[PDB]
Amino acid sequence: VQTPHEVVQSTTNELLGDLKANKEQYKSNPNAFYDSLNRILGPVVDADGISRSIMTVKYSRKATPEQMQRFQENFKRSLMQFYGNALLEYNNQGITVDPAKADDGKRASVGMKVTGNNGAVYPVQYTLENIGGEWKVRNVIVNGINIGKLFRDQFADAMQRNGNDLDKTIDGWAGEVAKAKQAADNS
Repeated sequence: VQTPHEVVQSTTNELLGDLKANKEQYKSNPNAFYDSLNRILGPVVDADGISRSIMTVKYSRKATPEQMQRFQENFKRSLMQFYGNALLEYNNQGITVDPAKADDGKRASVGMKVTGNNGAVYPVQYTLENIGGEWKVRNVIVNGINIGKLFRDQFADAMQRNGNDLDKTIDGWAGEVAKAKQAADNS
């Protein structure tokens, strides 16, 4: 029943309220942090669609349920590892969820602005899909950087170097996200 705006806003509130409260616990315990992130973001994120897009359908169709699942576990845990600290260190304010424009009932867009302590406003564009009546986040753009595209390219590069070996690409995906981070930070 939640509109794209409500999904993004409510999830934002829910996440930050939890991080503010249990910051110290999550710092000393990555697993507890991981569980909360999955618990809060999981129901509103299309992990499968995100994974298929990163892998491209050509190779996603050549991935067993095991391989697909090992990849999601790796990816997520790597994201927390290389971006989670930035979340825990949030003691800022002024999160603006822009008024969401109309949708086609299948695809939706929601804008967000984050005001840092410096005062610099960073733009964030959420793309949501309607899966089985529910809106879930399919992709995100940060500072004009398409994240879905970023990791898609990184996966492609990895596959090229690994001779299109899925297992090798998935097993070393954490280091690929690490490269992705610095690749994005330099931009």
